[PDB]
Amino acid sequence: ERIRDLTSVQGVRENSLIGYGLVVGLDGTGDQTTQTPFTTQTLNNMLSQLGITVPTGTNMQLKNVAAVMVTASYPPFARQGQTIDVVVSSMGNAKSLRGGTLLMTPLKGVDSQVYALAQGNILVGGVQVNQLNGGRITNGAIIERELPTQFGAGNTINLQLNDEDFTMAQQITDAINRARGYGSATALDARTVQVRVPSGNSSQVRFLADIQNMEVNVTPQDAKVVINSRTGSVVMNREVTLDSCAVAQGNLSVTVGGSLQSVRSSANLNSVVRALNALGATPMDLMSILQSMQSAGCLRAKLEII
Amino acid sequence: ERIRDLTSVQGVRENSLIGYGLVVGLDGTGDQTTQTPFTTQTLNNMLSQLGITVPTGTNMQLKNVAAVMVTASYPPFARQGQTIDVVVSSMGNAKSLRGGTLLMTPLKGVDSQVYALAQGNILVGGVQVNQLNGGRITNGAIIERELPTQFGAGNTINLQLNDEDFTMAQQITDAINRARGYGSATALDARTVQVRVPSGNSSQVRFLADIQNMEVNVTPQDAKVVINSRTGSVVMNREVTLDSCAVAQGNLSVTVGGSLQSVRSSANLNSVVRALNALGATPMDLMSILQSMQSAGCLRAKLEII
Amino acid sequence: ERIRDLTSVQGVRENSLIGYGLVVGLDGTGDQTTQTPFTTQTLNNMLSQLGITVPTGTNMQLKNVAAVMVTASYPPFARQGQTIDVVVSSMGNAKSLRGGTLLMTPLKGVDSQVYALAQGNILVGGVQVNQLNGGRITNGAIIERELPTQFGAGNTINLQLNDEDFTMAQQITDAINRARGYGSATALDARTVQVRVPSGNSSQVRFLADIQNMEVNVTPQDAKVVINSRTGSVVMNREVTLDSCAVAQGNLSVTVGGSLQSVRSSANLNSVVRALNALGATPMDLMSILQSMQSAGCLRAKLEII
Amino acid sequence: LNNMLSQLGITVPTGTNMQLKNVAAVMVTASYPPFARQGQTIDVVVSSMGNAKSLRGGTLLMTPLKGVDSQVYALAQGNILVGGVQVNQLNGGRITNGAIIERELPTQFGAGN
Amino acid sequence: VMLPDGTSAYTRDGSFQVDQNGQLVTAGGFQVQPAITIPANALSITIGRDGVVSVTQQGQAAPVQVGQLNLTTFMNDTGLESIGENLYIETQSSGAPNESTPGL
Amino acid sequence: GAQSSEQTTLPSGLQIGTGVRPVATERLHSQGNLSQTNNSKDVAIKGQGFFQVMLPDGTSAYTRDGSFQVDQNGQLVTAGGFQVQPAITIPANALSITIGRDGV
Amino acid sequence: VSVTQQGQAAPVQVGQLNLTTFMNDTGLESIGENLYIETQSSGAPNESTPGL
Amino acid sequence: TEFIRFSGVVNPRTISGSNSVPSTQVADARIEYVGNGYINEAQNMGWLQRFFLNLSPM
Amino acid sequence: CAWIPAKPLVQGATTAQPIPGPVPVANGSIFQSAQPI
Repeated sequence: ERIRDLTSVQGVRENSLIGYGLVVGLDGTGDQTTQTPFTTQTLNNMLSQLGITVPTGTNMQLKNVAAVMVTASYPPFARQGQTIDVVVSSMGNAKSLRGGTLLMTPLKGVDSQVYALAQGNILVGGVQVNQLNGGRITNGAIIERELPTQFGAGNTINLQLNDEDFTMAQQITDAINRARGYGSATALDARTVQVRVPSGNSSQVRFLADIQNMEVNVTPQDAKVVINSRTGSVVMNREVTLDSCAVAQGNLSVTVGGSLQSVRSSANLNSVVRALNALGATPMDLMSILQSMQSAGCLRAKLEII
Repeated sequence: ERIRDLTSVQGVRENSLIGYGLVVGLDGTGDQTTQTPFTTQTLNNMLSQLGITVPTGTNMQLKNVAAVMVTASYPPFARQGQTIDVVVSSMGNAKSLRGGTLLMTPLKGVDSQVYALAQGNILVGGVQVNQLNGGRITNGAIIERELPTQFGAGNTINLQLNDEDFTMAQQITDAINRARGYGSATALDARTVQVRVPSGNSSQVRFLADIQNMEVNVTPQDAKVVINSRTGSVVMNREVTLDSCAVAQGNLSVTVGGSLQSVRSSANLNSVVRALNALGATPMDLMSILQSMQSAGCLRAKLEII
Repeated sequence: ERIRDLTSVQGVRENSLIGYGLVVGLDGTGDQTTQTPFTTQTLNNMLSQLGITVPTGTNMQLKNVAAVMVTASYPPFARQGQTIDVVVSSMGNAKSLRGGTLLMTPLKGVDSQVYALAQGNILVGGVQVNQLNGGRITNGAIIERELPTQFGAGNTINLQLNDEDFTMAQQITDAINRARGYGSATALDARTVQVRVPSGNSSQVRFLADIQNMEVNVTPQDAKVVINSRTGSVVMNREVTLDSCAVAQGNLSVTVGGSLQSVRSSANLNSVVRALNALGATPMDLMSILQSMQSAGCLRAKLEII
Repeated sequence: LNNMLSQLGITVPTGTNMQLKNVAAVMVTASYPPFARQGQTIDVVVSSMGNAKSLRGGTLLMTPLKGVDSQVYALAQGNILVGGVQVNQLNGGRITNGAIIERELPTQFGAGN
Repeated sequence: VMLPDGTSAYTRDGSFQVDQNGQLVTAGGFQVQPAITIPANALSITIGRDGVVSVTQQGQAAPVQVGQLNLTTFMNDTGLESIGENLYIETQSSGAPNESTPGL
Repeated sequence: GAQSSEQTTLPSGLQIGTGVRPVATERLHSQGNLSQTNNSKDVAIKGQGFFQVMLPDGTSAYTRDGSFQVDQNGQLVTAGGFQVQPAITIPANALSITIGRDGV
Repeated sequence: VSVTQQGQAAPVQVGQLNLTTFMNDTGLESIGENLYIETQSSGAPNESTPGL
Repeated sequence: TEFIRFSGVVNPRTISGSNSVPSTQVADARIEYVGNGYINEAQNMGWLQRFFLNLSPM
Repeated sequence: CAWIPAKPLVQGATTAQPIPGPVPVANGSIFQSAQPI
């Protein structure tokens, strides 16, 4: 496995930008201005800024516009002239945003600073119906501000591991040391590996490029089972093992001769799957069976509800 | 069994983060603002922060947003730039969160400190219907704060055993001592094993990586039986044994010649299962039979209701 | 891959222009002036400017005009006499803008300065119905102002990479150095490459023209999976790999013998696709399966909800 | 719910409708195991308290688990799992590893003979 | 009258009311147009025969002009489509509404 | 509306209709005309205003009927044990109770 | 739809009673009980709030 | 002129909605509403009357 | 006289300065005890 696929650099980080905007067009299906006062107020503000002052007391019952929230992912090392994708979601009671246009919405960070400007055309999917109150604009946002970074300064860079593991950190450190000079990397904890790099942005970039594509074997992580209970999904790791036990579940019985089916000990995932299948049951029954089995032991893995 | 599969490190620990947020889009099916005052108030607060001040007296009857609670699992050794998965659950009367977007909700710990920022798109399952008021966002939360830790300091590390057992602790200590130098580990109780490690984060990480993947045999844990009584599940350990007895249950009789079926003594799980199956009964009847049998003896295991 | 296809120049940048205007004709289907006060007010302003002063108290119930917002993309190095395309979107309750005409709307930037003048005929598409409240005018806007630029000044030019990557920056720098003289380029971060160019607009233009068409190989980017959840789309990178695991999903079972289908380890995209297809399921079920699998591991890629 | 909102930073006016149906007040019970460590996790049982119809796919939010001495001994948060004519109990669920211990009980083990 | 849909209806009835926010609604909570807001301290209300509505504030010795209540004439009264609730709505048979102060 | 031909418009389409639903029953609040009972335990009002009363459940109702009484415990009741808000208790030792126009 | 409680002088909103409209009203088939069910000739039901 | 001064300690959880908190919810409530000018001077007792009030028997 | 020195029945300070609390132990847990009484 590549270092880039399971590790992230300390200085490289994403940010969240949020903003308010309006979508025009829509062939009707827009917000009901009677129940969405902010839409009309924002439209009046935009008109006044453009040079049109609508009297305060007016009907202003329009249906071709919808108040929306635009969310964007400020990428690491964002440049002033670059563009990013944005997601536009209806705010009021708009029926749909099929062919709407987002108009010059400022995208700000958590500090209330304008970091981007988003404007463009919304694209939405045209019994599993698509979401017509949420669309995506590709390259719809242009960056405006650049975040200062410490990259290139200092002599140590921290590689951060997703799903921290002491064995994973040790393997990464060993691979880095073997590829580079002696003492090039050192694990600080189960999730952080400090790598010594020469001073200079170019040198650090070259070192990171060399390190990222390195091949490191992935050791057995852990015996983990995931039960959704909301999407009816059960997933088992390759490391899961089953201890010998007997399980009885409602309406389930030996094929043949009755309830209390026996579960043979299984050391590998194939054996575990075969035994569970022999203990015939739907995924919903399997979730309860697994919960009870883990409670009683006989299940050498940790099960988590997602 | 691997040490990692049945033991946890003292310094490695998870935390719970909770926060409040809003979901936009949803193609309707949002909260009824009339019955959910906090949704409209939070939306007005967000609008005012963004720069729009809606008059206090207004209709504000929107249906494309839903007030939600976002829960996250702060992982051990969490880094500032890393991302974690979050779970979004409807708070008011929202019908569904099919294609909603979570907007910049701060995830705080039990100390009321902002530890993460969550924003992204909700994913929900598309007669066993899926949960449409609860979704998951993968990498939807970005960490903001890092918890100080004592890892790397001192010379002793405590391995904590799930489902404490004196035999398990002794086996773990013996395996650690055999693998490493003499006196490397010492059991402090049925659940804690203190291991001596050299000072230094790198040395401790290497020692923990070596220890975690060690193979340790699992001795017989205990004769335990688990009865759900809510999911109709019965599970028996491999160590359960049955003493000779006679059981009579409603509508149950000898196949053949009447009630009061005999239960032969069974030393192993296979014999216990065969005898119980011969005493033909559904799992619901089996639960009562097991309760009465344990009350009268004749059942060399402890039964727990889950 | 060409440098132009994956990099943008520092000085070259687009801008967003917005303006308000009116569309005439439409064979009816225009805004309802009763519910759209700004349309009548703007029409009266235009008439007064042209030399006709309509009394304040009048019916003015017209249906051949629609108030619209016009959006344009100010291109880099825009010249005074050049023309750009514009997008016109209905603002009020207009039914359609089939054959309308946009009349002399000023397009202004975020600084409230008139940067273009837009006027022309709207073109709109003539069960998937087209958007009749949004049209496009080709060459409908003529530029009026020119943005000052620093291009041609200094000796360094920054190439900005879309989807920043340390390996990508290193490859671009190496290609530039190999093509040009030694030390011609230097990577400053994962997204910026500083290139030394001779002083002078003509020399810089020649250098940029030479650099842009250069051929640079694209190294493996990352194992990324994209799930829409709104358009029912799932996309997997060529770098995605699948770890051995067992997955059970509602109504899904082994073809044959029941639930808990086994997923063989797959190193390449073809193997991953074949294994997932063997684990037969629709895209909606596949999204949940992928989420649970990634949560449990067994999926050597990062999945993002779009 | 109002107390939680106020703690998070939202103060709902005292006089309001607040007629919600996506939440249920529950009691969470846990078994503090012997020699419990600070970082370990335990299973919890969540039972409906009011008139909730079901807790099929609910989420338990940061409930403090206290002993008979009124001391917070654990923190429970997670997703409830409930069984999907013998119908299952839909007002009672179990969370595996849903509670993280916070306090450790002193013991005399290792002392004496 | 402005219907909760936002569309405009037209009623020839004056059995008006004042709601909790003080507006002139008409026997069913339908807001009249243009909006007329009675101040909370007003003690008496009169509608001048020309259509001017002015209330008597407390303490102040002057019936301040709070609004102008204007009528609407249609070229074709007969073509109005009745939707019940003593309301009529515009259809292209009646013609466009011509809103004017009473008398004019 | 509903044009029949390309040039005709068919004014005043056919509508049948139903019903005479009573939309409301309003309660005209005018000033009642006073009369002399020559009794101290009756107080009447001139103008707006109601007497507030704690109904046995704690919820405050209103009555424009100052036919008060005195109960065993000194409190002020209104024809059924309706205890005035705020609480005022009448001691037994006072002789004449006067309630001035300023309400004290 | 909203309800009024004993004392509370503000009607706590309790629900919304939506309507479902079909492309073809007549294509529906009857099943008795004054009930129609959606058929291939009726078109999928369009949920809406009343009055819109 | 009139000076209205307030001082106290407010718990940052009784603040409701539009950044408003009743004075009854503020601890250490110090409220002053004072005036100046001859209008305020006319409301002072006077030295001799004050002396008689504080010293004169009965 | 009203100027004679007097001691109000509510004697002592009417204010209490909140205690900052205890510095957290770097045990890896966000939760921190408060010295149970």
